[PDB]
Amino acid sequence: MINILMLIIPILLAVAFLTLVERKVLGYMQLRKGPNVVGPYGLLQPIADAIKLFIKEPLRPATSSASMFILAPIMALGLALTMWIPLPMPYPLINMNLGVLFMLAMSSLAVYSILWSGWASNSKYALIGALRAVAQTISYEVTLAIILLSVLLMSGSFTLSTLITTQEQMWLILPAWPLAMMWFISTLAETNRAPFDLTEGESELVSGFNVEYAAGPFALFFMAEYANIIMMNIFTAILFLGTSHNPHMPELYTINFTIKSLLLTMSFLWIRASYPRFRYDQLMHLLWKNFLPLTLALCMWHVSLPILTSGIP
Amino acid sequence: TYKYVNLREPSMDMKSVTDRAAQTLLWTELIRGLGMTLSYLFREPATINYPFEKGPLSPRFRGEHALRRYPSGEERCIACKLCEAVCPAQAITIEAEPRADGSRRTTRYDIDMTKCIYCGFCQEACPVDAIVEGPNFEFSTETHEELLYNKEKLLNNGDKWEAEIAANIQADYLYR
Amino acid sequence: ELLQVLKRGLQQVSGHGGLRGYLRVLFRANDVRVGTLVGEDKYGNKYYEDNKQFFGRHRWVIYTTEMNGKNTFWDVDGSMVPPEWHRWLHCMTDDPPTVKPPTARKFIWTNHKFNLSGTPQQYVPYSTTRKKIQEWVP
Amino acid sequence: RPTVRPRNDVAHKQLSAFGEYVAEILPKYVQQVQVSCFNELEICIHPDGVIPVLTFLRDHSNAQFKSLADLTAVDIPTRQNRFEIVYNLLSLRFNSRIRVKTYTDELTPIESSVPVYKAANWYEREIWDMFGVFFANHPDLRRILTDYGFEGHPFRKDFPLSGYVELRYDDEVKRVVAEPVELAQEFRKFDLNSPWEAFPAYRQPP
Amino acid sequence: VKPIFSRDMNEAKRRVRELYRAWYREVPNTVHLFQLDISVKQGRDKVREMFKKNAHITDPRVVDLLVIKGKMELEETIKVWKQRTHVMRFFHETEAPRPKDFLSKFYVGHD
Amino acid sequence: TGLVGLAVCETPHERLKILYTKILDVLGHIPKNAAYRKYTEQITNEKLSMVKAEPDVKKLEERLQGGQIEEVILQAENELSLARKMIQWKPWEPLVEEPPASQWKW
Amino acid sequence: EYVVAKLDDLINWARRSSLWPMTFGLACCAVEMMHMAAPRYDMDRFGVVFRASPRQSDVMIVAGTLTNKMAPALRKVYDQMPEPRYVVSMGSCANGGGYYHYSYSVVRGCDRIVPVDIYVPGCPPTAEALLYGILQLQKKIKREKRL
Amino acid sequence: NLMLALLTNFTLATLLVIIAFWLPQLNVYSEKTSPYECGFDPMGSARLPFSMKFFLVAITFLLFDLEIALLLPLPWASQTANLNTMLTMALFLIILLAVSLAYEWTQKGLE
Amino acid sequence: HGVLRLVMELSGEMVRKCDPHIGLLHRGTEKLIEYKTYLQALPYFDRLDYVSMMCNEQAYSLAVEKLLNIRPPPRAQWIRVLFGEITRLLNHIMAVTTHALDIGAMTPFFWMFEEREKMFEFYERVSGARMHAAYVRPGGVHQDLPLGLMDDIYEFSKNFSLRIDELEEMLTNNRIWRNRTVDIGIVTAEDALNYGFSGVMLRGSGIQWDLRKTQPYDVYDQVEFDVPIGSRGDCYDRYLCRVEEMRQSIRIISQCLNKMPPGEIKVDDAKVSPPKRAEMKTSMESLIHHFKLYTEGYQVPPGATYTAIEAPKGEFGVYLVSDGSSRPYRCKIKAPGFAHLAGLDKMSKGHMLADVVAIIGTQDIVFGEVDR
Ligand SMILES: NC(=O)c1ccc[n+]([C@@H]2O[C@H](COP(=O)([O-])OP(=O)(O)OC[C@H]3O[C@@H](n4cnc5c(N)ncnc54)[C@H](OP(=O)(O)O)[C@@H]3O)[C@@H](O)[C@H]2O)c1
Ligand code: SF4
Ligand code: SF4
Ligand code: SF4
Repeated sequence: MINILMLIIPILLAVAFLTLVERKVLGYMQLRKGPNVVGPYGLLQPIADAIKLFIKEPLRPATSSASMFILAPIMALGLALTMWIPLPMPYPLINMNLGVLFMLAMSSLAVYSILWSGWASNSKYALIGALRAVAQTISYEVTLAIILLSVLLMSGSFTLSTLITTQEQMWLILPAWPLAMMWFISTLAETNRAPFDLTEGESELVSGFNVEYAAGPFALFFMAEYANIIMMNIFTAILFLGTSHNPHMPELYTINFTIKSLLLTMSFLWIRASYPRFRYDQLMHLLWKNFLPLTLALCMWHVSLPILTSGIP
Repeated sequence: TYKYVNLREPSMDMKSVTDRAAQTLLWTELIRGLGMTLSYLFREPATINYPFEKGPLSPRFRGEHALRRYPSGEERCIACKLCEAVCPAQAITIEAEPRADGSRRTTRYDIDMTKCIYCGFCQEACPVDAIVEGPNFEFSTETHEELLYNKEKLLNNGDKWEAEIAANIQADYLYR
Repeated sequence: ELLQVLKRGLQQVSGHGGLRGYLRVLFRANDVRVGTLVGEDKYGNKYYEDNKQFFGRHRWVIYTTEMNGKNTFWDVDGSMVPPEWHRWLHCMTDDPPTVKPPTARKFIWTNHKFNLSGTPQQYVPYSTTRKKIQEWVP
Repeated sequence: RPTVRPRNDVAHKQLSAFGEYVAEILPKYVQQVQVSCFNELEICIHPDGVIPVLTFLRDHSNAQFKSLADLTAVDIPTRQNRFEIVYNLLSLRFNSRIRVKTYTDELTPIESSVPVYKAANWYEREIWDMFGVFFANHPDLRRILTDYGFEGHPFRKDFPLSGYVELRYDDEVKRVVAEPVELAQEFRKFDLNSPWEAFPAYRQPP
Repeated sequence: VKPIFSRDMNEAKRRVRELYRAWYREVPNTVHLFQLDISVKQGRDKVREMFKKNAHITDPRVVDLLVIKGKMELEETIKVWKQRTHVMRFFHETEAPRPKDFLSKFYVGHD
Repeated sequence: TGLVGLAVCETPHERLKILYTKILDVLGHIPKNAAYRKYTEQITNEKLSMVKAEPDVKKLEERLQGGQIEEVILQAENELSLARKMIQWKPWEPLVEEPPASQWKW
Repeated sequence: EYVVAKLDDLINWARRSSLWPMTFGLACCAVEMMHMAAPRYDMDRFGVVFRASPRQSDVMIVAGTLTNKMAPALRKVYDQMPEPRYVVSMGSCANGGGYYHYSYSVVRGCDRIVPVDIYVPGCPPTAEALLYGILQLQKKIKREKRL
Repeated sequence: NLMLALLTNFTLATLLVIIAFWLPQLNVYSEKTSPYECGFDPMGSARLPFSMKFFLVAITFLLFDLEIALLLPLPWASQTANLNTMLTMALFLIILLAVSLAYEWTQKGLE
Repeated sequence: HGVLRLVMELSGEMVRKCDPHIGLLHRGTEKLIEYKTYLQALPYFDRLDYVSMMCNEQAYSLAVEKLLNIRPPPRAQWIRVLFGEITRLLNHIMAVTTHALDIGAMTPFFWMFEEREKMFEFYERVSGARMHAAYVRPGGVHQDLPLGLMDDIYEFSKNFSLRIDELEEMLTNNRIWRNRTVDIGIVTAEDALNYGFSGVMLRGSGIQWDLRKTQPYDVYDQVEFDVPIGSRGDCYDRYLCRVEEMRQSIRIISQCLNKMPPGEIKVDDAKVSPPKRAEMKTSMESLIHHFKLYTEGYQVPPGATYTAIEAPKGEFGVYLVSDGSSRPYRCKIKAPGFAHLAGLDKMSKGHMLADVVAIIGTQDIVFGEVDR
């Protein structure tokens, strides 16, 4: 097998080259110059951080825990980078018997990275950032499965290969008009660089899964946390975008698929700079109280539609 | 005068209620807020990179201390203990002895950078205009000993900044 | 509108240097810009000016390679440029070698020195007074 | 006068009526000395009852001050009685400023202003820290502007400006930061005092 | 009867005793909860020498003022506040000079 | 209608008249020769006559308050508490306490 | 011989490339420390990225006055830093009290608590002068590990 | 192979930890602290319950997650079975979930 | 915002009792000024606060002006308001930018700091220092306005009107702020008056009171002032009033630009204010008074005085006690920092950890205030 090794090393570079965009686009959004000194346009700085944070930075926590803690950055990468495997792409690595089920299960398993980092420090200061990270993720897992079901019943089955073929004339944004707007919010269930987000950034509280971790484990967390942002951006570009298929020419698909994802890649960092944090209590009131009755009403609506007019795979 | 922050409900009936409900149901005004930083991305940044470009300043500016001298040699400082008394940090120290024969100008002259809040007080209090503040920025040391100025000497080595000082003081006499 | 924007970038690279000159203003220099130059400076500073761009900006200026004895082209600091900081770059409008005359004193240092910081021949503290004298005779 | 005088006195006659109004009540328990100069009023109060004076000026119909915003204390060793707690008061409906003072040595406990004013307790903590004046029936007397293991009171004129314990080295001990080292850099004691009195009328007979 | 302070001359003696009991129970608690530092046995002797220096008893005003001051510096661990092993350490560790000899102090040249 | 403060301006007239009539009786218990009774009464009697003359107009609120009736009611609500405290602690009637040491000049 | 000597400079190039500061909100110096993030005089991804947390950062900037109440606090933060660490004491308060110095509470010069590598003398530390505090830092990192 | 695909990603991830574990080493002093992030000594030593606040909302998720799993047949089951018989039953589970959330509106909790 | 210990007592996650063990930044300005002269003690007031520069010393110099009973020159009075309103452009920006940064907003901090760095150019051109300058003195104003400022202030204010309203289209109209900051720490009763916040809070919600209209300092009531007063004591209305202060601040600056009498910068008395450089070199009396305004400087008339000028955060209650000598023995700067931190016992009752952060920003407890 060569394909897996050709989907980790160039992918870790994409999370590395993200650091440019994380302060270049975000910089111009705030009217400030980002990467400039290090490279021609600061292009040598993202690869410099790998030399900076791993080879020279040494920390291990004080009071600590036993085997757990250092188990958590292994759980961070080894569950978020595996998410690249079930992706349909032009051609998938081992096409699943049911596609999106593996995508939804491993995403919830990726939440454990911020959960086990609560017991990284035995001291109570770190676990407050963990307990906040529970509720900021636990509620949004409800709608994430429901809004999927309304799209999946509209087009094909759980298999991700069928989701490419179903969009031949028009996108799925237009039939699922309120549901597409939900997937700019529901995608930010995992601790991502955003305005909605979770307990990961500083601002008000101490940094979750970062105050306990070093540099080396803490550096490994960013290579997983920012990796999930690309993952949700690609996953939205499958469920809601498509444009064309073309099995004969893979070259025409690969260029067209990347532009659609890159426009969404900018959009989350667009969200991050623009708006403040939603608060621990009031994020639980955005969904559950307000958005859950809306999504279920649309779920009720999407059950009737294949019966009203023929729509069965 | 009263400006009033309270709007007292903008919505009333039919047309005024539905548009206020439309922005809360979906987004609209958040997309309007999204477009606010869109134009901010389009306009050029007002950024200055230091190793090549330099920032704006003023003709009268205070940095690192340097004492001046007359056009035909001689120390301009007369030794008063004046600037010592004005100094709120008491960073400047002065002790004086007669210079061989005739002239009586300084022996000990230390200005500690461990203190000094940069007032321009000693620049203003000096009757002979000895300490004239130049537009200095570059000062970085390994130890405190290297940081604090010795008996004149390094302060006398302000000759490399005295060419700018002579241009700056031309804006000082008959003030601005 | 679009054709003039691409032509402006190509003319900037063609004007300043060429092929090897453009790479020196990209790898070593942070921002690349071409315009008017003052020219005359001690050691070998370029000193460029007369550019619109933005408020409180007077072109690239650029630092010289090996000013006194540092022997560095990649490393540059604010130690560069002679007694001329009060004009062109900041405060004054008149150019230091073109219009504004430097005042002669025959006491000021002829050769400009860079700050050593970590390097030998740097700043030092020294005693001043001879203090109370003590004497003992056999 | 064009630049000589700051402001002409016109409201001073109306402000002098306040100095008579409180004095018309005439308590030896409260009043004592009333001083009024430069558009302001100053009253000093007998130590035995301070709380009944603080309930006055607040609520009262003729003088509705209520807000007892600023709370200072004077350090002076000239008198037989040392410290002097000074209250600064402001009215929002009436628009006037009045001053309340205490005269006692106040090394012995003094009455608290916590039942009258809600923010005064934080200012009361400042006085106990800097001077050493205890307030009777005070809820939670915590240290604010002093170190956790600080001896004495850091503001008193009786002890030096540099302090007894001030210098903190890391030295040979791995984590414990030192305290007992007492030497510091020399503060130049200016012995300057100009001959001839600058002002008339301020001179007192021996 | 001015000023009250807190208690009478005889009652002030038992107010210090009440303060002593609360602080005597805290020296085993300031090792396990805080830091190892020195010792439990040596810690108790450090308490006893502090009260011996303050022992005079002549006015009720002086004694009662020491109680309120004692209900802050020794209350620093009662409700559990941060000292960071730098505070609460009363005895000097890095200070080693204890010379009381006309012969000892004069050789070092002082005063 | 809404008041500026947290206390809501409730539509109640003669409510202000109750509290001012209550405090007049409290003053005539212990102090009579003292000036505290004689000086507070003339302010209250002048204020009570203004309420009787004006029929629920904003001009009645503009008479020595100018922040509606709700702000004036707060001064009357705490008036009973201060009058009872003045009667409890003897200071207005009695004057016999000691004076401080002769020193004032700085 | 030559590969070994250049590899040590490659590790030192990473510290020459980027260093993350600590947001010590200690005094007025911290306001000018916020001006490093301000666009006009920027080190934002020029070599400085603000993130806080003493465990992740490489450089801590002591931005103002330190007292006896703060001496135990700052000391263990420096101990919470990874072993390749640099301290930049910026301002006259950081160098030995702006005024103060002869005061009771203020600890003199930071060096009594935590050792300093680069000194910035400026009270209102002008952002122009502040830029040396990071540029000279990168220049001071020359050689590490010979054997 | 699914097993060979998952293990190769997992083994490469744990190997990167070892690189950051063994290379940087010089000194390990008694310098690392329990709380970090803000500084000072930890007032809350070890572990203490805290709890509450979100106790009702968290419990309801465990109850709701089972129903969404029972909603997963919808796109995959409706292929062979009769639609008219399913329509009454498929909506039935979604209707009752809105009824349970309607009972959640009458006092939601402390959250 | 650093140096605010805030030891929390939580029954779960919400706050029951909040006791801030503050005063960690106690630099000890009180005892330190006692050994300094009035001219020597001047720049301490600037280095008290971190945001306000010309609003500080303003309270201090006026206290010396009330002690000596000597009026500043009419030109200097108009510069003091022009720079008194220019500090409000710095303070109320930090009351928004760092406050939004405390919540989680990244944009607005860098939206206004480019403006703020342009704002310090006005400080640099008027006095040799960047931030804190001994520009405001008991002799009115130290130095004249240069010719390259009045053209710059007018050019800056003309472009500022659109720049401030860009924050409202970004922050106020959004659902996020109207969801979060609304209904946090609603204190407007007689208890709010029993804490005494002076500037904002009471001004921000409830009582229609300000010193700007009631108690004039240096040529006031002549300049048209607009005071924003809200309805509810919540964090959102306490934020809106500060933004409405910023939109109604340019009116004061524009009126200060139009109304300028050409004349004197310092007072004619050489006993209080130092003479000109050309003046001292020729005439005798000027140089001796220049010599004597240092060492033992001003010579203050004895008597206790208390002055307060409305800060953008609250009030500077400077209380100077005077002797025969030119050393002021003890003074207390009664900044609102002590008043705002005292309110946290009531503000944090029944609130989460995340919005306690928002309380600090809306109160704007810049810890430079907390010293005396
Ligand atoms: N085991 C014990 O604790 C013990 C027991 C009994 C007696 N002692 C005595 O106490 C002393 C303890 O010292 P230590 O072992 O703690 O010192 P150390 O840790 O070995 O430190 C010595 C330092 O000197 C430098 N150095 C020494 N020799 C050098 C050379 N030939 N070339 C270049 N640099 C050199 C090293 O620098 P680089 O690292 O840069 O090379 C090193 O940092 C010993 O000398 C021993 O005689 C120790
Ligand atoms: S610097 Fe000026 S004031 Fe100071 S001693 Fe020298 S001549 Fe006198
Ligand atoms: S600028 Fe101020 S602190 Fe510095 S030496 Fe001069 S008088 Fe002293
Ligand atoms: S050095 Fe100056 S600017 Fe910096 S904290 Fe001290 S007083 Fe403030």
